[PDB]
Amino acid sequence: YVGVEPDANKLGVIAVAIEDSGAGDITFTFQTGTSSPKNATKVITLNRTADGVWACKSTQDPMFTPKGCDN
Amino acid sequence: FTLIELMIVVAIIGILAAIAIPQYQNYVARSEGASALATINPLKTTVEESLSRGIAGSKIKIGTTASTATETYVGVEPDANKLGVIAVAIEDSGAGDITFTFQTGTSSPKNATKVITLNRTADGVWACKSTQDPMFTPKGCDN
Amino acid sequence: FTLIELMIVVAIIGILAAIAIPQYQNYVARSEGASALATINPLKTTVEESLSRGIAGSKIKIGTTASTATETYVGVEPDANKLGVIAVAIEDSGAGDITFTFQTGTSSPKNATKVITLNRTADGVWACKSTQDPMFTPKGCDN
Amino acid sequence: FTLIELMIVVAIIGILAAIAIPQYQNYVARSEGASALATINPLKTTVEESLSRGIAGSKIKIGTTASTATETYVGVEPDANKLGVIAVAIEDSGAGDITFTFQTGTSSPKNATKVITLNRTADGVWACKSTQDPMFTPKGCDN
Repeated sequence: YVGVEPDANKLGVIAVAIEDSGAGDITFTFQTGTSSPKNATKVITLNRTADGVWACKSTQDPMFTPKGCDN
Repeated sequence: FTLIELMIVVAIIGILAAIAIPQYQNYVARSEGASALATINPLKTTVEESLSRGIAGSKIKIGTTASTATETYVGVEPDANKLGVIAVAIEDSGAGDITFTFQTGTSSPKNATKVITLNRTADGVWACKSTQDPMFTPKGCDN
Repeated sequence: FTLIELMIVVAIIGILAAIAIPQYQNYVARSEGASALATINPLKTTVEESLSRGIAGSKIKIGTTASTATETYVGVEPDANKLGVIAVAIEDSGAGDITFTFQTGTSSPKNATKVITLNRTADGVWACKSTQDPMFTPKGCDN
Repeated sequence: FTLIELMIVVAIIGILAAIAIPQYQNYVARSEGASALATINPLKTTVEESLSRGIAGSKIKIGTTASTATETYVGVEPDANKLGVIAVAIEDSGAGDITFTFQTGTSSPKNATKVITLNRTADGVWACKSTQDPMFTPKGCDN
């Protein structure tokens, strides 16, 4: 267990879904009512392939997307 | 506290993130293969020596039980290496193989359920065969 | 300075907080276990070699004192690793164990007062036993 | 989050970097040379024994084919060691050499395309010659 609650960050919940093959993603979905309207219902995904390659994908606006995460 | 102070902090937080994380499961898989090969390699000496002294191939087992004049034990448990179990199956003719099968739950997903086989023919020729990926296969073992 | 400026700063301060901090003591405990095992693992070679050359088991001690033809010292202090002390107690028959006991005040609370034992039987069979938690126990050591 | 917190993190990141990495290819080259020499060293026993029993030098080959009363095989594949291939070329007069040529794609760049030769004269004198660098040349082999 990662040691934190899904709602530890009030901005949104965190979901960890890793398959048995090693492929999976870690998502942070901003929730309406606790996040700014621009970032509401946006997802930041840390996708991991079965080969162990980590990539960051974000559905936010390109201006608001943090560095190192593709949009 | 000023907004420029906090915006600089946010910018440095973003810069300190985005650090690219290279692949690392290949290193773990290669180390697991090397560890398995180094675990089952000395068992070749035990089998060959026992066959040289006349001990029957069916009497060469794996375990910590004290080896007698007629029975030989390799001196290690089958699960001594947590990566997988070790099986020794030598026939009376001298033909046999030593296998290291990685077990799910204690080995990396790439190497899970893979077998490294040290096949011995009846003529005394030793060969190493591995079912892992060619990149993860240790040197000296055919794939 | 405007109140909207300061309220935006307060909001960004709150947002920059609330960053979830995952568990980290497990990593420290696992690293401590690995370090202890790597510290006491080479001592197996010293004991086995000294027993092979005929040096009495009671003469195999731990310390930096120059080993003579009859006495053997592992070459490291008992407190060489600050995590805990190392004790070598080999009987004359060849049976003995090498223990690494973590000491309170220099080791993590999870691993404190835990012992990693490399037990050797009179028949020359080496086994690793650890009293730590099963999650923190290094591979190859039974719990 | 404060700017002093982040600047301390940046400073510790910089300090944790800058760790000098010493040379390591020399170790790999030396280990490769030692492994090659240990691979081709036992083949001296096979050639000498076969010549002593009267087997023709041209009949001493390398492979896992079952050796007959007239033909002798060393029992290993030419590519048994992934570092390079092994070639046995003994003349009928007894003169010959055993070569280990490192192959590009499986050996370190320093040792690539280098040959370790165990030359045998017609008088039965064994000598080791290596084309590697003098630092990487294993002991007992002239450069």
